[PDB]
Amino acid sequence: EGVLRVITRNSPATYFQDRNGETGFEYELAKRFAERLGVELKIETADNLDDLYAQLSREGGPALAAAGLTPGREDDASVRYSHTYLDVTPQIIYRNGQQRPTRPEDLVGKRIMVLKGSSHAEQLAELKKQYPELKYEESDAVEVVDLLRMVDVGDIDLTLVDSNELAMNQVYFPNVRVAFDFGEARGLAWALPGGDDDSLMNEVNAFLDQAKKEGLLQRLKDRYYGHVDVLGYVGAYTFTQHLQQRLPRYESHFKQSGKQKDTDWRLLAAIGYQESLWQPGATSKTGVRGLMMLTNRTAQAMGVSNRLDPKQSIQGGSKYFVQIRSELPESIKEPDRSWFALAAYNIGGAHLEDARKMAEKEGLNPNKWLDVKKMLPRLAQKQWYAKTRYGYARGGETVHFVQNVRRYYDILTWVTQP
Amino acid sequence: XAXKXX
Ligand SMILES: [Cl-]
Repeated sequence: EGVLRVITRNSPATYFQDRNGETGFEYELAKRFAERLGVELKIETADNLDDLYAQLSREGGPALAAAGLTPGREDDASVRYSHTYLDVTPQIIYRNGQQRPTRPEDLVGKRIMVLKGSSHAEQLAELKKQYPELKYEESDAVEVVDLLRMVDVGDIDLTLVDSNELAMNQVYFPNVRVAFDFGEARGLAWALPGGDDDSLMNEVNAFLDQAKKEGLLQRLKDRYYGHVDVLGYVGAYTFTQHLQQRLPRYESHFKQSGKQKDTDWRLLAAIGYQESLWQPGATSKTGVRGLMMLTNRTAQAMGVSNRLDPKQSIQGGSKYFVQIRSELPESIKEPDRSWFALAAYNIGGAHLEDARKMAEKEGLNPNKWLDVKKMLPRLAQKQWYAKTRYGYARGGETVHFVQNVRRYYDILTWVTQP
Repeated sequence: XAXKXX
Protein backbone atom coordinates (compact mmCIF):
# COMPACT_ATOMS: atom_id res chain seq x y z
CA GLU A 1 0.00 0.00 0.00
CA GLY A 2 1.00 3.70 0.14
CA VAL A 3 1.71 6.44 1.87
CA LEU A 4 0.86 8.38 5.02
CA ARG A 5 0.11 12.06 4.25
CA VAL A 6 1.52 14.28 7.07
CA ILE A 7 0.96 18.08 7.10
CA THR A 8 3.42 20.40 8.89
CA ARG A 9 5.13 23.79 8.81
CA ASN A 10 8.30 24.52 6.86
CA SER A 11 10.34 25.76 9.84
CA PRO A 12 13.47 24.80 11.80
CA ALA A 13 11.48 23.20 14.71
CA THR A 14 9.23 21.12 12.49
CA TYR A 15 10.39 20.19 8.99
CA PHE A 16 12.94 21.68 6.60
CA GLN A 17 15.44 20.66 3.94
CA ASP A 18 19.21 20.92 4.50
CA ARG A 19 22.49 19.77 2.85
CA ASN A 20 21.64 16.06 3.30
CA GLY A 21 17.89 16.14 2.65
CA GLU A 22 14.74 16.27 4.78
CA THR A 23 15.12 16.78 8.52
CA GLY A 24 13.70 18.31 11.72
CA PHE A 25 12.01 17.13 14.92
CA GLU A 26 8.49 16.62 13.59
CA TYR A 27 9.92 15.01 10.45
CA GLU A 28 12.10 12.39 12.11
CA LEU A 29 9.30 11.52 14.47
CA ALA A 30 6.64 11.22 11.78
CA LYS A 31 9.07 9.21 9.60
CA ARG A 32 9.83 6.90 12.54
CA PHE A 33 6.03 6.44 12.81
CA ALA A 34 5.46 5.82 9.08
CA GLU A 35 8.17 3.19 9.32
CA ARG A 36 6.23 1.55 12.15
CA LEU A 37 3.01 1.47 10.06
CA GLY A 38 4.75 0.04 7.01
CA VAL A 39 4.02 2.92 4.66
CA GLU A 40 5.83 5.70 2.71
CA LEU A 41 5.85 9.14 4.39
CA LYS A 42 4.50 12.08 2.40
CA ILE A 43 5.13 15.57 3.81
CA GLU A 44 2.91 18.48 2.81
CA THR A 45 3.70 21.98 4.03
CA ALA A 46 1.02 24.48 5.05
CA ASP A 47 1.04 28.14 3.93
CA ASN A 48 0.43 29.09 7.58
CA LEU A 49 -1.56 27.83 10.59
CA ASP A 50 -5.01 28.90 9.41
CA ASP A 51 -4.32 26.86 6.25
CA LEU A 52 -2.82 23.88 8.11
CA TYR A 53 -6.01 23.29 10.07
CA ALA A 54 -8.24 24.04 7.09
CA GLN A 55 -6.39 21.52 4.89
CA LEU A 56 -6.70 19.00 7.76
CA SER A 57 -10.50 19.25 8.14
CA ARG A 58 -11.12 19.11 4.42
CA GLU A 59 -12.78 16.14 2.75
CA GLY A 60 -9.77 15.02 0.68
CA GLY A 61 -7.10 16.07 3.12
CA PRO A 62 -4.03 14.64 4.94
CA ALA A 63 -4.14 12.16 7.78
CA LEU A 64 -2.50 14.10 10.57
CA ALA A 65 -0.74 17.33 11.50
CA ALA A 66 2.73 17.20 13.09
CA ALA A 67 3.76 20.81 13.63
CA GLY A 68 4.31 21.67 17.28
CA LEU A 69 0.63 22.13 17.96
CA THR A 70 -0.77 23.15 21.36
CA PRO A 71 -4.10 21.31 21.73
CA GLY A 72 -7.16 23.51 21.98
CA ARG A 73 -9.89 21.58 23.72
CA GLU A 74 -11.18 18.04 24.24
CA ASP A 75 -14.50 19.28 22.88
CA ASP A 76 -14.81 20.67 19.33
CA ALA A 77 -14.28 16.98 18.27
CA SER A 78 -13.49 18.53 14.89
CA VAL A 79 -9.69 18.23 15.08
CA ARG A 80 -8.85 15.66 17.77
CA TYR A 81 -5.38 15.65 19.46
CA SER A 82 -2.90 12.82 20.18
CA HIS A 83 -1.06 12.21 23.43
CA THR A 84 1.54 14.82 24.20
CA TYR A 85 5.16 14.32 23.18
CA LEU A 86 6.94 17.45 24.42
CA ASP A 87 6.35 19.85 27.29
CA VAL A 88 6.88 23.53 26.48
CA THR A 89 5.96 26.86 28.05
CA PRO A 90 4.97 30.16 26.36
CA GLN A 91 7.39 32.97 27.18
CA ILE A 92 7.35 36.70 26.36
CA ILE A 93 10.53 37.71 24.51
CA TYR A 94 12.15 41.16 24.60
CA ARG A 95 15.31 42.88 23.50
CA ASN A 96 18.47 43.56 25.50
CA GLY A 97 18.60 47.24 26.35
CA GLN A 98 14.86 47.83 26.51
CA GLN A 99 13.07 47.26 29.83
CA ARG A 100 12.00 43.74 30.80
CA PRO A 101 8.22 43.64 31.19
CA THR A 102 7.70 41.87 34.52
CA ARG A 103 4.11 40.56 34.42
CA PRO A 104 1.33 40.59 31.70
CA GLU A 105 -0.15 44.13 31.89
CA ASP A 106 3.36 45.43 31.09
CA LEU A 107 2.53 44.52 27.47
CA VAL A 108 0.45 47.62 26.79
CA GLY A 109 1.97 50.10 24.35
CA LYS A 110 4.54 47.81 22.76
CA ARG A 111 4.59 46.54 19.23
CA ILE A 112 3.84 42.82 19.55
CA MET A 113 3.81 40.27 16.73
CA VAL A 114 2.44 36.72 16.89
CA LEU A 115 1.66 34.13 14.20
CA LYS A 116 -1.86 34.54 12.89
CA GLY A 117 -4.12 31.60 13.81
CA SER A 118 -1.85 30.57 16.70
CA SER A 119 -2.52 29.60 20.33
CA HIS A 120 -0.37 32.57 21.27
CA ALA A 121 -2.88 34.79 19.50
CA GLU A 122 -5.67 33.23 21.57
CA GLN A 123 -3.44 33.94 24.55
CA LEU A 124 -3.18 37.64 23.83
CA ALA A 125 -6.84 37.83 22.73
CA GLU A 126 -7.77 36.51 26.14
CA LEU A 127 -5.46 39.01 27.83
CA LYS A 128 -6.99 41.79 25.73
CA LYS A 129 -10.26 41.16 27.45
CA GLN A 130 -8.56 42.21 30.69
CA TYR A 131 -6.69 45.18 29.28
CA PRO A 132 -8.33 46.67 26.18
CA GLU A 133 -5.27 48.92 26.08
CA LEU A 134 -3.39 45.90 24.73
CA LYS A 135 -2.48 46.13 21.02
CA TYR A 136 -0.84 43.28 19.09
CA GLU A 137 -0.34 42.22 15.46
CA GLU A 138 -0.65 38.83 13.72
CA SER A 139 0.71 37.79 10.33
CA ASP A 140 0.56 34.79 7.99
CA ALA A 141 3.84 35.78 6.38
CA VAL A 142 6.08 35.03 9.32
CA GLU A 143 7.27 31.99 11.22
CA VAL A 144 8.70 32.04 14.73
CA VAL A 145 12.20 32.40 13.37
CA ASP A 146 11.00 35.70 11.76
CA LEU A 147 9.46 36.93 15.01
CA LEU A 148 12.72 36.31 16.83
CA ARG A 149 14.71 38.12 14.13
CA MET A 150 12.27 40.98 14.40
CA VAL A 151 12.75 41.29 18.17
CA ASP A 152 16.51 40.84 17.88
CA VAL A 153 17.20 43.66 15.40
CA GLY A 154 14.56 45.84 17.00
CA ASP A 155 11.68 45.99 14.49
CA ILE A 156 9.13 44.87 17.14
CA ASP A 157 9.32 45.27 20.93
CA LEU A 158 7.93 41.97 22.25
CA THR A 159 6.74 38.59 21.04
CA LEU A 160 5.21 35.42 22.45
CA VAL A 161 6.56 31.96 21.60
CA ASP A 162 6.74 28.41 23.12
CA SER A 163 9.86 27.74 25.26
CA ASN A 164 11.26 25.09 22.89
CA GLU A 165 11.30 27.33 19.89
CA LEU A 166 13.38 29.84 21.77
CA ALA A 167 15.58 26.94 22.94
CA MET A 168 16.49 25.92 19.39
CA ASN A 169 16.87 29.53 18.25
CA GLN A 170 18.05 31.79 21.08
CA VAL A 171 21.68 31.04 20.11
CA TYR A 172 21.23 32.72 16.70
CA PHE A 173 19.68 35.84 18.23
CA PRO A 174 22.26 37.35 20.59
CA ASN A 175 19.94 40.20 21.56
CA VAL A 176 16.74 38.40 22.59
CA ARG A 177 15.82 37.57 26.23
CA VAL A 178 13.03 35.77 28.06
CA ALA A 179 10.95 38.21 30.08
CA PHE A 180 8.64 35.72 31.81
CA ASP A 181 6.60 32.51 31.53
CA PHE A 182 3.05 33.12 30.34
CA GLY A 183 0.78 30.13 31.02
CA GLU A 184 1.71 26.74 32.51
CA ALA A 185 3.57 23.87 30.83
CA ARG A 186 1.46 22.62 27.90
CA GLY A 187 2.18 19.37 26.13
CA LEU A 188 2.67 19.45 22.36
CA ALA A 189 0.46 17.05 20.37
CA TRP A 190 -0.41 15.83 16.87
CA ALA A 191 -3.76 16.78 15.33
CA LEU A 192 -5.92 14.33 13.37
CA PRO A 193 -9.31 15.17 11.86
CA GLY A 194 -12.46 14.30 13.79
CA GLY A 195 -13.35 11.72 14.43
CA ASP A 196 -15.57 8.80 13.70
CA ASP A 197 -12.86 6.12 13.25
CA ASP A 198 -10.25 5.78 16.00
CA SER A 199 -8.03 3.20 14.34
CA LEU A 200 -5.44 5.70 13.00
CA MET A 201 -5.52 7.68 16.25
CA ASN A 202 -5.10 4.58 18.39
CA GLU A 203 -2.04 3.62 16.38
CA VAL A 204 -0.64 7.13 16.72
CA ASN A 205 -1.03 7.10 20.50
CA ALA A 206 0.47 3.62 20.81
CA PHE A 207 3.55 4.84 18.88
CA LEU A 208 3.95 7.99 21.00
CA ASP A 209 3.77 5.76 24.06
CA GLN A 210 6.81 3.44 24.03
CA ALA A 211 8.55 6.21 22.09
CA LYS A 212 8.26 7.89 25.47
CA LYS A 213 9.39 4.68 27.17
CA GLU A 214 12.04 3.42 24.71
CA GLY A 215 12.95 7.07 25.08
CA LEU A 216 13.76 8.43 21.65
CA LEU A 217 11.61 11.42 22.45
CA GLN A 218 14.35 12.41 24.84
CA ARG A 219 16.83 11.38 22.14
CA LEU A 220 15.20 13.83 19.74
CA LYS A 221 14.81 16.73 22.17
CA ASP A 222 18.58 16.60 22.69
CA ARG A 223 19.40 15.95 19.00
CA TYR A 224 17.64 19.11 17.84
CA TYR A 225 18.07 21.54 20.72
CA GLY A 226 20.98 23.70 21.79
CA HIS A 227 23.82 23.54 19.30
CA VAL A 228 25.28 25.99 16.82
CA ASP A 229 25.61 25.01 13.14
CA VAL A 230 28.57 27.20 12.27
CA LEU A 231 31.17 27.72 15.00
CA GLY A 232 32.13 31.36 15.68
CA TYR A 233 35.33 33.11 14.60
CA VAL A 234 38.10 32.33 17.17
CA GLY A 235 40.30 35.39 16.71
CA ALA A 236 44.00 35.83 16.09
CA TYR A 237 45.42 34.57 19.42
CA THR A 238 43.56 31.28 19.39
CA PHE A 239 44.22 30.76 15.70
CA THR A 240 47.90 31.59 16.04
CA GLN A 241 48.19 29.10 18.85
CA HIS A 242 46.62 26.27 16.94
CA LEU A 243 48.73 27.32 14.02
CA GLN A 244 51.76 26.24 16.10
CA GLN A 245 50.10 23.46 18.12
CA ARG A 246 47.81 21.70 15.64
CA LEU A 247 48.50 22.46 11.98
CA PRO A 248 51.89 20.70 12.06
CA ARG A 249 50.19 17.32 12.71
CA TYR A 250 48.02 17.59 9.61
CA GLU A 251 49.86 19.93 7.23
CA SER A 252 51.47 17.21 5.09
CA HIS A 253 47.95 15.75 4.65
CA PHE A 254 46.50 19.07 3.50
CA LYS A 255 49.41 19.65 1.12
CA GLN A 256 49.16 16.13 -0.37
CA SER A 257 45.45 16.56 -1.07
CA GLY A 258 46.03 19.90 -2.75
CA LYS A 259 48.48 18.23 -5.04
CA GLN A 260 46.05 15.42 -5.88
CA LYS A 261 43.28 17.84 -6.64
CA ASP A 262 45.16 20.80 -8.12
CA THR A 263 43.97 23.36 -5.52
CA ASP A 264 45.37 25.66 -2.87
CA TRP A 265 46.10 23.42 0.12
CA ARG A 266 45.58 26.34 2.48
CA LEU A 267 41.96 26.85 1.56
CA LEU A 268 41.46 23.15 2.45
CA ALA A 269 43.19 23.73 5.79
CA ALA A 270 40.97 26.76 6.32
CA ILE A 271 37.93 24.53 5.82
CA GLY A 272 39.27 21.95 8.26
CA TYR A 273 39.83 24.69 10.84
CA GLN A 274 36.38 26.17 10.40
CA GLU A 275 34.99 22.62 10.75
CA SER A 276 36.91 21.08 13.66
CA LEU A 277 39.64 23.51 14.75
CA TRP A 278 41.87 20.76 13.31
CA GLN A 279 40.60 18.12 15.71
CA PRO A 280 40.24 14.72 14.09
CA GLY A 281 38.29 13.42 17.04
CA ALA A 282 35.56 16.05 16.70
CA THR A 283 31.86 15.21 16.34
CA SER A 284 28.34 16.58 16.60
CA LYS A 285 24.94 15.15 17.40
CA THR A 286 24.11 16.17 13.83
CA GLY A 287 26.12 13.24 12.51
CA VAL A 288 29.22 14.85 11.06
CA ARG A 289 32.57 13.67 12.42
CA GLY A 290 36.27 13.95 11.76
CA LEU A 291 38.66 16.73 10.98
CA MET A 292 36.45 17.80 8.05
CA MET A 293 33.13 16.96 9.83
CA LEU A 294 31.67 14.52 7.28
CA THR A 295 28.38 12.67 7.34
CA ASN A 296 28.32 8.90 6.95
CA ARG A 297 26.62 9.16 3.54
CA THR A 298 29.39 11.48 2.33
CA ALA A 299 32.36 9.72 3.84
CA GLN A 300 31.26 6.45 2.30
CA ALA A 301 30.90 8.22 -1.05
CA MET A 302 34.44 9.63 -0.95
CA GLY A 303 36.18 6.42 0.00
CA VAL A 304 36.49 7.20 3.68
CA SER A 305 36.48 4.00 5.71
CA ASN A 306 37.34 5.67 9.01
CA ARG A 307 36.09 9.23 9.65
CA LEU A 308 38.38 9.58 12.68
CA ASP A 309 41.52 9.06 10.59
CA PRO A 310 42.73 12.59 9.83
CA LYS A 311 44.49 11.71 6.56
CA GLN A 312 41.28 10.13 5.22
CA SER A 313 39.04 12.85 6.56
CA ILE A 314 41.25 15.52 4.98
CA GLN A 315 41.22 13.59 1.69
CA GLY A 316 37.46 12.98 1.63
CA GLY A 317 36.48 16.49 2.70
CA SER A 318 38.76 18.07 0.16
CA LYS A 319 37.48 15.68 -2.50
CA TYR A 320 33.92 16.73 -1.58
CA PHE A 321 34.78 20.44 -1.82
CA VAL A 322 36.55 20.29 -5.16
CA GLN A 323 33.77 18.12 -6.59
CA ILE A 324 31.03 20.55 -5.49
CA ARG A 325 33.09 23.34 -7.15
CA SER A 326 33.63 21.42 -10.38
CA GLU A 327 29.88 20.96 -10.40
CA LEU A 328 28.83 24.64 -10.18
CA PRO A 329 27.30 26.24 -13.32
CA GLU A 330 30.41 27.28 -15.30
CA SER A 331 29.05 30.81 -15.63
CA ILE A 332 30.41 31.37 -12.09
CA LYS A 333 34.11 32.23 -12.37
CA GLU A 334 37.00 32.13 -9.90
CA PRO A 335 37.50 33.40 -7.21
CA ASP A 336 33.71 33.66 -6.73
CA ARG A 337 33.31 30.04 -7.69
CA SER A 338 35.39 28.90 -4.72
CA TRP A 339 33.22 31.06 -2.38
CA PHE A 340 30.06 29.54 -3.86
CA ALA A 341 31.74 26.15 -3.40
CA LEU A 342 32.17 26.95 0.31
CA ALA A 343 28.59 28.14 0.56
CA ALA A 344 27.42 24.93 -1.11
CA TYR A 345 29.69 22.82 1.15
CA ASN A 346 27.60 24.16 4.02
CA ILE A 347 24.08 24.91 2.87
CA GLY A 348 23.78 22.49 -0.02
CA GLY A 349 23.73 23.12 -3.74
CA ALA A 350 19.95 23.15 -3.78
CA HIS A 351 19.33 26.08 -1.44
CA LEU A 352 22.28 27.83 -3.09
CA GLU A 353 20.53 27.67 -6.46
CA ASP A 354 17.46 29.16 -4.78
CA ALA A 355 19.70 32.02 -3.67
CA ARG A 356 20.96 32.42 -7.19
CA LYS A 357 17.43 32.44 -8.63
CA MET A 358 16.36 34.98 -5.97
CA ALA A 359 19.43 37.12 -6.74
CA GLU A 360 18.67 37.24 -10.43
CA LYS A 361 14.97 37.93 -9.99
CA GLU A 362 15.91 40.65 -7.50
CA GLY A 363 17.90 42.41 -10.26
CA LEU A 364 21.36 41.23 -9.18
CA ASN A 365 24.07 38.98 -10.61
CA PRO A 366 23.80 35.24 -9.77
CA ASN A 367 27.50 34.76 -10.58
CA LYS A 368 28.89 37.25 -8.06
CA TRP A 369 29.45 35.95 -4.56
CA LEU A 370 28.94 39.47 -3.18
CA ASP A 371 25.40 39.53 -4.54
CA VAL A 372 24.19 36.08 -3.53
CA LYS A 373 25.84 36.52 -0.14
CA LYS A 374 23.10 39.13 0.38
CA MET A 375 20.26 36.87 -0.75
CA LEU A 376 21.36 33.99 1.51
CA PRO A 377 20.00 35.36 4.82
CA ARG A 378 16.54 35.82 3.34
CA LEU A 379 16.10 32.06 3.32
CA ALA A 380 15.36 32.35 7.03
CA GLN A 381 12.40 34.63 6.36
CA LYS A 382 9.05 33.07 5.48
CA GLN A 383 7.99 36.02 3.32
CA TRP A 384 10.91 35.12 1.12
CA TYR A 385 11.70 31.42 1.57
CA ALA A 386 8.16 30.26 0.88
CA LYS A 387 8.46 31.80 -2.60
CA THR A 388 11.40 29.39 -3.14
CA ARG A 389 11.55 25.69 -4.08
CA TYR A 390 13.45 24.24 -1.12
CA GLY A 391 12.18 26.65 1.52
CA TYR A 392 13.60 27.57 4.91
CA ALA A 393 17.37 27.49 5.56
CA ARG A 394 19.42 29.38 8.15
CA GLY A 395 21.46 30.93 5.34
CA GLY A 396 22.98 33.61 7.50
CA GLU A 397 24.91 30.86 9.22
CA THR A 398 26.06 29.87 5.74
CA VAL A 399 27.27 33.44 5.30
CA HIS A 400 29.18 33.29 8.65
CA PHE A 401 30.59 29.96 7.51
CA VAL A 402 32.03 31.35 4.29
CA GLN A 403 33.25 34.54 5.87
CA ASN A 404 35.08 32.60 8.49
CA VAL A 405 36.73 30.12 6.13
CA ARG A 406 37.88 33.05 4.05
CA ARG A 407 39.35 34.87 6.95
CA TYR A 408 41.35 31.85 8.16
CA TYR A 409 42.29 31.42 4.51
CA ASP A 410 43.68 34.94 4.45
CA ILE A 411 45.76 34.50 7.60
CA LEU A 412 47.15 31.19 6.35
CA THR A 413 48.04 32.77 3.01
CA TRP A 414 49.90 35.55 4.82
CA VAL A 415 51.98 33.27 7.08
CA THR A 416 53.04 31.15 4.09
CA GLN A 417 54.49 33.87 1.84
CA PRO A 418 56.37 34.78 -0.36
CA UNK B 1 -8.25 24.64 15.42
CA ALA B 2 -5.65 27.17 16.85
CA UNK B 3 -1.88 26.70 17.83
CA LYS B 4 3.41 27.29 16.48
CA UNK B 5 5.64 24.83 18.71
CA UNK B 6 8.20 22.15 17.42
CL1 LIG C 1 40.69 30.42 -4.54
